[PDB]
Amino acid sequence: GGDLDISDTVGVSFWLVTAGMLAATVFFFVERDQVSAKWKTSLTVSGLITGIAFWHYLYMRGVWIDTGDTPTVFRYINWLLTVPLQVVEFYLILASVAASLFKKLLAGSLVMLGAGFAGEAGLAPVLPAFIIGMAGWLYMIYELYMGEGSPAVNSAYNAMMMIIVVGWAIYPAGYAAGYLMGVYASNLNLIYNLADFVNKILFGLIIWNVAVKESSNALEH
Amino acid sequence: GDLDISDTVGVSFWLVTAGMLAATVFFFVERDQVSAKWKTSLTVSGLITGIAFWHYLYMRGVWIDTGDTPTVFRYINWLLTVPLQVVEFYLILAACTSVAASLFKKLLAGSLVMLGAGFAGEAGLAPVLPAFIIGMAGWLYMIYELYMGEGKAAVSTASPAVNSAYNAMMMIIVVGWAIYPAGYAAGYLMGVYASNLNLIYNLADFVNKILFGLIIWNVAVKESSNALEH
Amino acid sequence: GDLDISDTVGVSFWLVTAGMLAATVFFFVERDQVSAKWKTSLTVSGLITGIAFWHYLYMRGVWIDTGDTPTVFRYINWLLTVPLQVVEFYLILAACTSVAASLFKKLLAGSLVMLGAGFAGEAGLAPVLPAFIIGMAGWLYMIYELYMGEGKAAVSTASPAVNSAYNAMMMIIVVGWAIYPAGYAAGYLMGVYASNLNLIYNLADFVNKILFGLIIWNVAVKESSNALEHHH
Amino acid sequence: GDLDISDTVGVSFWLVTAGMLAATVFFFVERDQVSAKWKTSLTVSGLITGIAFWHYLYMRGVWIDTGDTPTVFRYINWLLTVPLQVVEFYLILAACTSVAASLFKKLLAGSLVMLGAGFAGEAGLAPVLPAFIIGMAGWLYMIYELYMGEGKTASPAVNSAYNAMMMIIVVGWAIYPAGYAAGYLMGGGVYASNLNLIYNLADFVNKILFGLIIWNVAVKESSNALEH
Amino acid sequence: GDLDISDTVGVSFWLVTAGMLAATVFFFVERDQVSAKWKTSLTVSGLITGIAFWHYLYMRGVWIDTGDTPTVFRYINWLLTVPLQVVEFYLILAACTSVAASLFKKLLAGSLVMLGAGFAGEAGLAPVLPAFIIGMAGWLYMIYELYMGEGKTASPAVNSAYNAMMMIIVVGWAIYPAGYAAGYLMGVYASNLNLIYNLADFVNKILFGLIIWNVAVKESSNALEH
Ligand SMILES: *C/C=C(C)/C=C/C=C(C)/C=C/C1=C(C)CCCC1(C)C
Ligand SMILES: *C/C=C(C)/C=C/C=C(C)/C=C/C1=C(C)CCCC1(C)C
Ligand SMILES: *C/C=C(C)/C=C/C=C(C)/C=C/C1=C(C)CCCC1(C)C
Ligand SMILES: *C/C=C(C)/C=C/C=C(C)/C=C/C1=C(C)CCCC1(C)C
Ligand SMILES: *C/C=C(C)/C=C/C=C(C)/C=C/C1=C(C)CCCC1(C)C
Repeated sequence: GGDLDISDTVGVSFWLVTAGMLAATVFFFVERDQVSAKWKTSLTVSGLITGIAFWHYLYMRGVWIDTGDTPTVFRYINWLLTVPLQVVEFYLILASVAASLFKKLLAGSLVMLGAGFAGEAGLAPVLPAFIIGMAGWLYMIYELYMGEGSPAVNSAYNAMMMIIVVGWAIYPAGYAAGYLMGVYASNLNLIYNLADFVNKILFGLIIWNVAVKESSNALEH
Repeated sequence: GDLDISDTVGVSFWLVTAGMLAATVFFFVERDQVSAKWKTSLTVSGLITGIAFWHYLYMRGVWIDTGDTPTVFRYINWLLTVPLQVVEFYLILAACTSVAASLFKKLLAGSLVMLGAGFAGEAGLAPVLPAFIIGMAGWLYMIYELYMGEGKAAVSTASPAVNSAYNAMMMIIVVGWAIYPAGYAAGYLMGVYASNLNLIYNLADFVNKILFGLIIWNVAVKESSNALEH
Repeated sequence: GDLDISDTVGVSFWLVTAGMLAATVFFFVERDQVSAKWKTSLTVSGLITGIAFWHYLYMRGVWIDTGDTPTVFRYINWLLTVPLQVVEFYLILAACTSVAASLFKKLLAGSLVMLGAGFAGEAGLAPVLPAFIIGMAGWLYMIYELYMGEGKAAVSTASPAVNSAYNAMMMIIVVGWAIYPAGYAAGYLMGVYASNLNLIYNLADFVNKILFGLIIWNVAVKESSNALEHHH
Repeated sequence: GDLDISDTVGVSFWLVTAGMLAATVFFFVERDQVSAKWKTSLTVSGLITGIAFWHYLYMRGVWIDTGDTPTVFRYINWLLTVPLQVVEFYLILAACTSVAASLFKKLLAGSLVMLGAGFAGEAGLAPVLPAFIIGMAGWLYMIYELYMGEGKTASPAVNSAYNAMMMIIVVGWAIYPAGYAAGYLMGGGVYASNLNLIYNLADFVNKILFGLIIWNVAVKESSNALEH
Repeated sequence: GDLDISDTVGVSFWLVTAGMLAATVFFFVERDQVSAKWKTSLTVSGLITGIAFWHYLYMRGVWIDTGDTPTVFRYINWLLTVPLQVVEFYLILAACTSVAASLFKKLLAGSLVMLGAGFAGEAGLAPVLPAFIIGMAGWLYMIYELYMGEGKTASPAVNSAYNAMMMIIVVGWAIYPAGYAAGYLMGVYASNLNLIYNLADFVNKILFGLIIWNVAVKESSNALEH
């Protein structure tokens, strides 16, 4: 019944990103009619990612406010549901040898989240778990750069390259800051929240920008 | 607060509820990536996943409040969605043989018996093994009538798309649907293993409601896009 | 807790609540499969199931919380929805005759006499038998106008597809609708059996509101399809 | 608990609430049945009816809960919807007269005097007779400006929509001051039942039915203009 | 109970909440009344009012359970909304200059200094006058960059939407500092503050969003004769 606790920096970013995702989810669904059939399914999936995110952010934030405990299970369940979706996006803008890419990328992301989970969950020591984490991460990055092998599809893929490399780096940076020093619960949750924001929203926005440029270029011809 | 990952059925319920909700949204929104011929399939898919969603919230509620198996919601959900899947089957069958309406009635009859028997088992309104067998009768009657009884009238190869669909519906009613009796056996024919029951029931709905849905959407999008040259 | 299987009236309420939800969605979405001629009819069918949904939620609430028959919720729900079905005749007949509004008025007055007499009986405002009779009178006056009165005049000047719609709709009011007075009869004219009464009413609501919508859906999807072919 | 049929007013709220819900969906969904000329006006018809729905839920809570007139919810709802109604009036004048801009401003001025007055009367901030009389003055001021003053047609739909407007702001709108008379100016305790039953009728007529008329006109012009 | 009318700001919150509910609906629904060209602009417009709506609902529970100014919910709304308003300024700006992305960043920094200052004052994190001066400075730095800095015209709809931006950020936004002045710089006057912030949200989100709607439907209708 009161105002937000400004002293609760973690409750505030939980709030902001909740909203971020809801705005996002709406933006992506409604803007579908400013891209052609070529791009529309991409946009749907962007919306599902941000929308599924939104519901768990609701649920995570309440867990903070009622207990101040880190919502690890809610956080990885969210990632378990959205990462594959982000990876389907890759397959989707390639549909070459794209179904093998999909299967490899998926298995490696499931490894990255299983490793990471086991650590935060106390099912494995914290540093080895991180390493297997990175293994599956870097294994994904490897198959994009080294593995395989229109101008719109290019600028679309390139941006995906960057986000998996540069963007995604915030998450293992978050895991590190929380568990790999001196648990640093606040720092973790801020970096994860910050990571979810950049990666689920900016990713969807890049697709959108490309889709709209292209849908517009094609509409004169 | 946090999900209790020790609650494996707990988690499974959460995952599938999300999948049904996401899939529901995906079937409805994507109606516009397919032609008039396919849109109603998308609607029915979305409806099937929609009803599942609301019943999955309820089913999780009971599992978590009490740790009992939500048999009634489970079977109520099936009662509502199985007929609609059978309708999806009829839609496909109407494209490729002039015997589709008769079949719809038989499938429906099969499906009601399958479910009524199964329910008797779990509700303890009849012994588990006879009930299973009777239910299996219903299931197989459907498979029979579809491929060896009246369904013995010709398929049509005319449309490669409708072939794809026809093949999917087969895979699902033969292979797909087989996951549910697996669940029942595992829960009731060993020596009640509540977890295994629900874990497998939950995987089956995922496969049979979402994955079936997606295969139809794929075929639908592919045929709709090809058509757009001609 | 799990739905109580042993409360079968409760389960029927759940089932129809869901059916109503589902059909509501189905009619609204499916409007993009019909031409401008039929779209509003599907908007109206959607509203019927939509109002029914909301009202089925309170009706169920009531039964499960107290065990009483939601008689006012029921009649109020029918009062809001019956006139929208009747509008449906006006909608599909408005272009091809001027008597559409005359008919409509007649059908409505029939429908209100029918509903009012039923309520009176079930609410204890009149004996159950006399109410049932005046109720039936109302119902039968609707069927008269539909078969051999103003409704017969108005449908002659009409296309095949509007004819297939009209007749299908009329037949649902002859045979489909009979489940309702049957339910009343089951409840109030025997040696009150609330269980049989809410069971049959539930069944009646399920069948009639969905099927009426599906008929209009079916004709329209067919006429609309045919119309895009014979103009291309 | 089943609805209480003896609560006439509480049944009245239930029904109208339900009508507003229905109507909001109707007007929004139906926009694809009208041409660009008419869509926004259907949108405004959904907003009025949508905003009325939410307030009717609240209005009925208050009645069921306390048995008292929900005056503030009533006038707040009217505060939000009446300018929207006056917006729909302006759009119609936009196609007709050549000075819709000024009329709108004047019509908006009347409506606010009207509601202000009405509210003072009911909230007990002013005697109920002068309150009524000032209220009436505002209303009549709007009517004057439409028929005799600054409001003094080359299309059949604009002709129907303009006339629809000219009729409703008199015969339709007249139900409200009637209901206020009924409630405060007959046996001066207050007659809450009559007051609320009559407003509930008036919101019904003026939000839903008048909305159905614009829909009807629009669905006709659009389909006719669809050839050629 | 009936809504409490003695509580003026109480019903001010009620009214504006509702305006945002309605305007959100207006702007999405009316997208089919404008061309691709304007569609995104309206989306950003409903987003602004949608977020606001959800925040006002919360703001109003706070005023009512406690009678306290909901400073946190308010500035949290602005943090979400203002950047979104600045992206609408960028789309308008891209159409009438080569320099629009450099402007988006300067205006966004401008706007965050504007908001953090104000918050610091209201939150009690910093004396109320020097935060006001710093906050003004972020605003005026935006106005500087637009008028007489790196902002120095195409079709008549682009010029309309341009001019609306140039007016709102001067006269429209001005209503916000006026409220803070009214509340913290006179002798905390919490009613006038909240009444004026409510009016400012109404003008700059609903009214300004409405101006853009207007430009877009006309231009969308004109261009349609070809
Ligand atoms: C929508 C969420 C996304 C795209 C999440 C991506 C998360 C990662 C790439 C996490 C990576 C991690 C490591 C590479 C090492 C340790 C465990 C992590 C999970 C946090
Ligand atoms: C959406 C739900 C669907 C398509 C469910 C299908 C369920 C079955 C095919 C269940 C079959 C069963 C048997 C064949 C044996 C006895 C009872 C069963 C229900 C588990
Ligand atoms: C959507 C609901 C509908 C169309 C309900 C229709 C109900 C009737 C036609 C009821 C008829 C009755 C009689 C003819 C006898 C008196 C009692 C009845 C009301 C249930
Ligand atoms: C959607 C509601 C509308 C368009 C309501 C209109 C209400 C009025 C025009 C009420 C008028 C009254 C007077 C003219 C006399 C004083 C009392 C009244 C306010 C109720
Ligand atoms: C949707 C909300 C908007 C556009 C809010 C804008 C708010 C401002 C421009 C506030 C400005 C202020 C100053 C310029 C001085 C410092 C204190 C203020 C923050 C309230």
